[PDB]
Amino acid sequence: YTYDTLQEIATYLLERTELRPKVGIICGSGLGTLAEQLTDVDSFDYETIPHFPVSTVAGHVGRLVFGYLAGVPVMCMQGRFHHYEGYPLAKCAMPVRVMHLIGCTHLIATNAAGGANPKYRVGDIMLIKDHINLMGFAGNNPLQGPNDERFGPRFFGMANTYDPKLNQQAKVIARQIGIENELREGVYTCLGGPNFETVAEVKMLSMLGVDAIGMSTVHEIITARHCGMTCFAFSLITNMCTMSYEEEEEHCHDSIVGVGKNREKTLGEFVSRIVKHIHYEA
Amino acid sequence: YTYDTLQEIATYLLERTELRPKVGIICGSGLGTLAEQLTDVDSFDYETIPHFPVSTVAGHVGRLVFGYLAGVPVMCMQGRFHHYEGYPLAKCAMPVRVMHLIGCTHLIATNAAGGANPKYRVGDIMLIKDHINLMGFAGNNPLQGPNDERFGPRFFGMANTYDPKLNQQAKVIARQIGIENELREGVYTCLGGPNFETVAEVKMLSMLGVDAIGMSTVHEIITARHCGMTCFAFSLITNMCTMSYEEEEEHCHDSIVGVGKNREKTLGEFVSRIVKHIHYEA
Amino acid sequence: YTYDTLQEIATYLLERTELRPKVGIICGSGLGTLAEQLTDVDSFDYETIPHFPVSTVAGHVGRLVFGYLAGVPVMCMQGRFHHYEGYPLAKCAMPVRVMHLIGCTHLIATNAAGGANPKYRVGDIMLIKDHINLMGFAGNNPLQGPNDERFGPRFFGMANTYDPKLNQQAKVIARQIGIENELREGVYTCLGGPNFETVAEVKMLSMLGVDAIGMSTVHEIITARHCGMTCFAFSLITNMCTMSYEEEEEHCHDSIVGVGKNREKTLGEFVSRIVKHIHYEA
Ligand SMILES: O=c1[nH]cnc2c(C[N@@H+]3C[C@H](CO)[C@@H](O)C3)c[nH]c12
Ligand SMILES: O=c1[nH]cnc2c(C[N@@H+]3C[C@H](CO)[C@@H](O)C3)c[nH]c12
Ligand SMILES: O=c1[nH]cnc2c(C[N@@H+]3C[C@H](CO)[C@@H](O)C3)c[nH]c12
Repeated sequence: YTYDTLQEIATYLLERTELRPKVGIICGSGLGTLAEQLTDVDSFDYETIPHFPVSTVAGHVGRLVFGYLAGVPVMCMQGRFHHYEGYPLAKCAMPVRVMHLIGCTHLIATNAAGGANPKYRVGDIMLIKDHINLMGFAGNNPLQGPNDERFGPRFFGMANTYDPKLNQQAKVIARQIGIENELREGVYTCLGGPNFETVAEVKMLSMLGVDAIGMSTVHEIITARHCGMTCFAFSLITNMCTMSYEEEEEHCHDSIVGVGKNREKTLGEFVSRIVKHIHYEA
Repeated sequence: YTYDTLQEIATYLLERTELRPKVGIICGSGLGTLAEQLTDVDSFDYETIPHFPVSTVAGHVGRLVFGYLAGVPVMCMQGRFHHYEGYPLAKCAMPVRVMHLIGCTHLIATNAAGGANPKYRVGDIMLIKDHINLMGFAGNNPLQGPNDERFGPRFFGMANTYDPKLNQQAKVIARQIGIENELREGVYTCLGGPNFETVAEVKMLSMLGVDAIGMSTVHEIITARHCGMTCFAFSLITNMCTMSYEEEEEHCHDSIVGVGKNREKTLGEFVSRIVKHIHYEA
Repeated sequence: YTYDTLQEIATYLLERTELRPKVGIICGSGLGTLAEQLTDVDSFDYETIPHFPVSTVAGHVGRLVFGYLAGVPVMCMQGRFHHYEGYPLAKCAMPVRVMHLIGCTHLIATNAAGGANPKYRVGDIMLIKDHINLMGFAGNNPLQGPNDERFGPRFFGMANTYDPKLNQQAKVIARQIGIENELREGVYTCLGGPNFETVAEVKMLSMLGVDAIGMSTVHEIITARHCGMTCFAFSLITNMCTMSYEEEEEHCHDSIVGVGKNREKTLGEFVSRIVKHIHYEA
């Protein structure tokens, strides 16, 4: 994906919707119903958009929806792309660069995750304060290759990547809507997958300071920071990681999506208030 | 590798052998003599099987041996494929899909490993109870890409991957044949190699909970679990990891292969009786 | 990059300089002025060398300089190649195989790094005593693929990779030139980049025993060891890693390169005394 190609995707969309969102939202496993709450919608199935990858995972509808979320224009990825589907991280992160070119100044990244922190409960929302990019340590980063200064600088720091003020405002909101007890804040990691983690892997990740284990988001976030966007992200805790050889393990994708589906009203209200906050501060 | 190509390999072999084994065995460095103890054998050089990779590593003979191991039909990879040879993990693990299509319900994977646990000794057999897939964390996984459901599900859990009942029976067997003082049980990891680990690496890997350090196996067993195969695995400790800047280090592939070669009797007997337990249990 | 191609490159240079150096030097970020202290130079822009990558990083000049360092013939990479540029590790490390083919017995690898050890100070030189190759754990190694025995063995051990005796002489030189308090010794790791590390990543890397965090060197050293070369390496600490969500982060490539430029006299004297030691001892 060159700059020119990405700008063709952006123009393609800007000619076909009048909406000019300042916020992009990526909906993960069981979070796709965020997109169903928008009004005055212009919708584009991924398989119809030039150069666009398709979502092959169940519960990822595969649709870019422009609409109003409680009156605020947003761009919504209803469905994400994952490295385990065979997509390089630059390709999974490509919509973030499209968002940036469309004029989004903010990225809200959303995902399902397993709770490696044993104090978490299924159904909790964990604010991502930080991440550990293991893929990146190994050389697998979406920014590898020639750098285009029209997007951003060759090198950049990660301080405040997960915006501290939006994280603090999300705590204020959680308490307004009565979900503070189901609200966490901690560290996310993105692993290859598609298999889930062994007991030894979960022990190692957790001792290194990981609270939530998923398979996305980090490379999306790094692409967003590269081009100057403000990021906010959260994990819905859809299952607890297996902590012992003694525990019965029942990890199931359908149940994992189910967790989010059953919380669609609360998630929608939560994201809706975050977006409201971003809009009024601007 | 498509399901159709793999089925073609399976059909090619099944047309050239009368044997219908329920157990695939993979022999690692110094374990190649397991194949030599089979009776009434149909043997296939890797060079001659369609689409098959070749063993380039010393002590890896490079042939697929169907035969009887104490009267039980087995198929045996005499020599394996390593990622450091330049094969993608899916290519290294492809024989597991062939075993499955042939009708193997069980995979026994064997390997050489450096002992990172300083309680171990050269010549110990360490039952693999669990692994840590650092390659998979970084996105290097044999299941990356489109998922064929004729093999297995998109996602799956890792609990009980190294079958607990078979590890238990291996402890029983170790007692029967006098080797309980050379029998450990612990956590394996598969590194890229082909260089051996530095002192700082070994310390980091111990602290994360690794007992045995190798360069194979993990993706073979991930491929088997995806197929729904039951897995049993062990490492022969062929050398102790260097643990200080003061220890003299003498890691040598020829010596490493020799550790297994000098234990062929015991290894054959140990593996033969696990296979026997599997046969009797169906 | 085959042996024959590498010999093409070696022969190309050997035809165009009469210098026969025994020591190769790679200059990293802020260390390029080392090449400027050479006398009687034959200089080659990377652009003009057959099959050579080019340096795209600010402050990496991109010239191979054959010259005298205080009377000792050296071969000096003024600027290097990084994986985040899009170069595979074997391509970043390729100039090390050329140095060997030319007759270099020693590699001096220098880099800039972030101080993860909080007792380090900006401007310190950390001798590399060891490294943790996280790229290699995942399978990203310059030696992956067929092995040519004309360079070295399939497998080899890492003990004393960073030469203990040269590290000892460095400590003696440090006191001779008045920089003993600014001399450290510890463990280096090579991350993919190009972004710098999160707070959570720096914490995890410290915990695992890393003192200095960089993006180069490790694969150059592994290639050198493969060839049988003696290796000496150090990091100039150009910035402290961010260790808290409360500190102000000002990671800047221009400043980083500036730390070395501001120390060119010292760096040159230090390196010049090491080469003088290698030369006398031989
Ligand atoms: O326990 C886990 N480990 C890794 N990822 C997840 C996720 C996140 N998603 C959900 C989905 C498979 O259910 C895949 O895209 C990763 C939920 N739970 C876990
Ligand atoms: O100390 C070790 N580190 C990593 N792997 C091994 C192995 C396993 N095999 C042995 C073989 C090189 O001797 C290569 O295929 C990996 C034995 N000892 C060690
Ligand atoms: O804090 C750090 N983290 C990772 N690498 C470096 C380096 C080494 N170089 C410097 C350069 C970016 O300034 C890139 O080539 C990596 C200096 N400081 C840091």
